[PDB]
Amino acid sequence: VLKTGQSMTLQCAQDMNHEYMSWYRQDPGMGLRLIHYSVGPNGYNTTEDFPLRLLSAAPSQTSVYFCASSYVGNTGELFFGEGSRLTVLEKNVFPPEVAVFEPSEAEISHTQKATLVCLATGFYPDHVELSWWVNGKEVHSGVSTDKEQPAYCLSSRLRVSATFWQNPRNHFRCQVQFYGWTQDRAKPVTQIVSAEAVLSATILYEILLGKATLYAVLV
Amino acid sequence: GNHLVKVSVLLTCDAEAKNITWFKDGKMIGFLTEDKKKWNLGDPRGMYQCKGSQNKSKPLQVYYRMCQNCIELNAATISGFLFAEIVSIFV
Amino acid sequence: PYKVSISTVILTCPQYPGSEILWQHNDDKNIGSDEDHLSLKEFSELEQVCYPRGSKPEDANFYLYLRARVCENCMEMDVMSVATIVIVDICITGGLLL
Amino acid sequence: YKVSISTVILTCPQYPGSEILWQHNDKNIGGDDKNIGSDEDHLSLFSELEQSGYYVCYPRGSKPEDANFYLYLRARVCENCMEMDVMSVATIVIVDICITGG
Amino acid sequence: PIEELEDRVFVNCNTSITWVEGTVGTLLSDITRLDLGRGIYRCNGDKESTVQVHYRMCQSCVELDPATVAGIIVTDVIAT
Amino acid sequence: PAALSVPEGENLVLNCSFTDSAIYNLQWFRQDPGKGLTSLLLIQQREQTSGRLNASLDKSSGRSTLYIAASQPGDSATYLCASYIPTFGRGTSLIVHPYIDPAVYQLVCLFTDFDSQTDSDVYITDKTVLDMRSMDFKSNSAVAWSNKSDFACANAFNNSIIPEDTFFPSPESTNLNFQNLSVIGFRILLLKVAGF
Amino acid sequence: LCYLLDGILFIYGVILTALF
Amino acid sequence: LCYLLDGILFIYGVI
Ligand SMILES: *[C@@H]1O[C@H](CO)[C@@H](O[C@@H]2O[C@H](CO)[C@@H](O[C@@H]3O[C@H](CO)[C@@H](O)[C@H](O)[C@@H]3O)[C@H](O)[C@H]2NC(C)=O)[C@H](O)[C@H]1NC(C)=O
Ligand SMILES: CC(C)CCC[C@@H](C)[C@H]1CC[C@H]2[C@@H]3CC=C4C[C@@H](O)CC[C@]4(C)[C@H]3CC[C@]12C
Ligand SMILES: CC(C)CCC[C@@H](C)[C@H]1CC[C@H]2[C@@H]3CC=C4C[C@@H](O)CC[C@]4(C)[C@H]3CC[C@]12C
Ligand SMILES: *[C@@H]1O[C@H](CO)[C@@H](O)[C@H](O)[C@H]1NC(C)=O
Repeated sequence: VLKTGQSMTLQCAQDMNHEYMSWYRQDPGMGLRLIHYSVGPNGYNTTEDFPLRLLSAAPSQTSVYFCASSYVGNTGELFFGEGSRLTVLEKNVFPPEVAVFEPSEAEISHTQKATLVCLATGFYPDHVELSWWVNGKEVHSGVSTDKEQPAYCLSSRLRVSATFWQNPRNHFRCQVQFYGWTQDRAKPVTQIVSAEAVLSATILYEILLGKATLYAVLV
Repeated sequence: GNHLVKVSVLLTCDAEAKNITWFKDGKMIGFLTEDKKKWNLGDPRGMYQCKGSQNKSKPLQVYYRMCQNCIELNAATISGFLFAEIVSIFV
Repeated sequence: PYKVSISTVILTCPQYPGSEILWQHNDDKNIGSDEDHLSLKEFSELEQVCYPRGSKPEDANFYLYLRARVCENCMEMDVMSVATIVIVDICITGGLLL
Repeated sequence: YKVSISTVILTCPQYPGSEILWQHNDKNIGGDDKNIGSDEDHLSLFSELEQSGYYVCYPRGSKPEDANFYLYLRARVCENCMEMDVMSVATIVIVDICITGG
Repeated sequence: PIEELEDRVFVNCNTSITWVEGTVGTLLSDITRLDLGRGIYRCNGDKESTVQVHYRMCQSCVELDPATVAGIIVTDVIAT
Repeated sequence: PAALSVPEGENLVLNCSFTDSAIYNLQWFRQDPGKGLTSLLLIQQREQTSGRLNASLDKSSGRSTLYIAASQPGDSATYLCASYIPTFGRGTSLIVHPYIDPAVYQLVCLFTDFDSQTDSDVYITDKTVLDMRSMDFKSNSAVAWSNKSDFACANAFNNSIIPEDTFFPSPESTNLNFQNLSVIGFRILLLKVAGF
Repeated sequence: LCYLLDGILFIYGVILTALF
Repeated sequence: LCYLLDGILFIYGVI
């Protein structure tokens, strides 16, 4: 989380002799930008380490960052970073809150395939945008994502089978992330902000292992 | 700086190499090699720290509560509780 | 080194002697406590370190990981608390036979 | 392959007049620590995702392009656990009726 | 290679798959791919690639510990 | 083309445009929201084929063309064309109709399965399709979110053209990791309490 | 879900035992 | 998973 005037560092690295590294920027919906690099540029500041540093108060970032790394002289296959997104916030500072919407039983009764949607509660300004995660292991199949009061838009959707969503397991960790003070609220950086989505059967079973202990105690 | 101890029940000590030694509550409990980057529980409810640098590193405290449900006396959970309990101790 | 108190359930943050105690949570009316106590009511599994008066939070070297429930008029849930759950079972069979 | 765990045991088919050596998950495997050891017929290992992958035996020199046969053996194998293969619960039931029989 | 995706296990091949005795699955809408709920399936890149597969993490299994192994033996002997 | 929607199994024509010849890089990318760009060609060779893929080249013309045989909902993503920076020549956005159902559910009212052709307290999302690989059956969908004025799905999609037979039940209608296997395991001690 | 039928057959087992 | 329990006791309990 970057409050205005602060500094943020995000790192990229390679270990298989990529002689060229670059940082890419993507404005979600209509923009794609390139960030200057130095293996041996506005609003942003060794061959195995690749740092990205913020040393300006520019509020117009409002984008997603990608890291680049590839060989030179061969066919030229490109390898890209997963992504990174930042923050701009001029007390009044508030990171948008994300929420989870589970499917109902009607969808699985009719079509027998589920659909998961998670939402981030919006505000007048912007700079919140990228995708989400799941089960502490990023699944890369069937993933889909993406006015107001004059005091951006991003909702993700997943196609799921009826036998796939049923569990609390297959845990959907919805988070669009500002990666990373005189207000009663905690510091803006805080941590990963996420809304999380039968295991209660397992918990009940571990509970009646209590009875499994009563039996041994009695005998 | 530091903060090299991070927490599918996995415990990690990143940025280290060669012998990694695991300390649970300050005592020698586990050896980790170069090719392995993870340590697993097998509720951890323990106090842990990792030694790859001089006198270990910044320690971490962990403990886990099983029921992700059980916000309050939830009706479904309460029903499961009362049925299972009544049968189990009437026998 | 963080220990809890049983009562509203309270999480405590013992620290070195400091003229002022500061917290960093991970207009909410549920965020309220006294002394070195910390209490959460209607706790959420969403985004929802503590050090004495100082310059940076890095002085409180020990960090904490927590995934639990803080509630009111609720029994404690822990590995040993299954024995408390054990206690309520043979208590309620005592209630039933009487 | 016939696999049992007591340390797990791997089975590689014997070959006429051929040396024996192993490769695991496209990386080399000893036979370095106590868990890894293999000298006569079998390869001994298991820890979840890290050691899950391809397990096969290789010859000297012509490896690895010659071998079109590769086993994809991904496992969890918790430390000190039970040999149990998907449908082998009845076999696991077979074990304890034997105990009940005696 | 073969892949694990969502609910069921799958066998991936760039060409048609031929099945050797084992747990019989079902053919997917893609002729070159197969689905599972072991068997050896030949594949081509030409070169021929043969893959023998058997998987260990179960939608139906049992795993436990030697102390819990002691528990299970105690239970079945006094359940005799 | 534009975000063209096509039925399953059609032959494709997706084009690039470039005005430079001093380059050695030509590859194709499938884009996911949170997965970046993954490269899917080797034409840096004018006709390379790898499964469902085919491509054609004309450096004289200044335009590249790709062909997909039996395009699937996996093609429902933006397709891109490869200083050494990946100068994306033209690019193209694509969506594929998994034609053979329509129904709106309440979760956040979820319009889905239309398969064709489809004031501030209610917010809606656009039409999407995506590769469902498990059972290889897909579905288009859209979700309407609102909290104010107690919205209902029927009036929420009063702007949208719900298909003629949209199912509207508005007021009505894998284990892993040890402990489940233990549940499969300790039924012995679970049951032997009988008589005891 | 299969656990709810684990119940349904658990009541099946208890009516079995009651008949026994 | 419920065949563990349907396997014998259901068919034994129906008759
Ligand atoms: C890395 O960690 C392993 C953990 O097992 C070390 O193995 C054990 O290392 C100890 C010493 O740390 C060995 O004891 C004795 O060490 C000294 C060496 O000066 C000497 O008195 C003896 O020759 C003996 O080696 C012990 O044998 C060994 N035990 C086992 C079960 O492996 C390993 O040495 C460590 N590597 C290092 C510190 O470079
Ligand atoms: C061996 C077992 C079956 C013991 C018998 C007790 C039965 C009645 C218990 C055990 C497991 C229980 C289930 C465990 C988990 C859940 C999920 C929860 O959200 C609703 C209740 C529900 C679906 C329970 C219903 C009652 C249940 C089936
Ligand atoms: C799943 C955990 C709790 C293991 C314990 C299994 C318990 C719940 C099972 C095993 C033995 C069972 C009992 C065996 C005998 C009878 C007598 C019959 O006329 C009514 C049911 C009743 C009273 C059963 C109720 C359920 C029961 C108590
Ligand atoms: C290292 O040494 C000092 C002095 O012994 C000690 O106070 C400090 O806590 C140690 N560092 C750790 C344990 O991380």
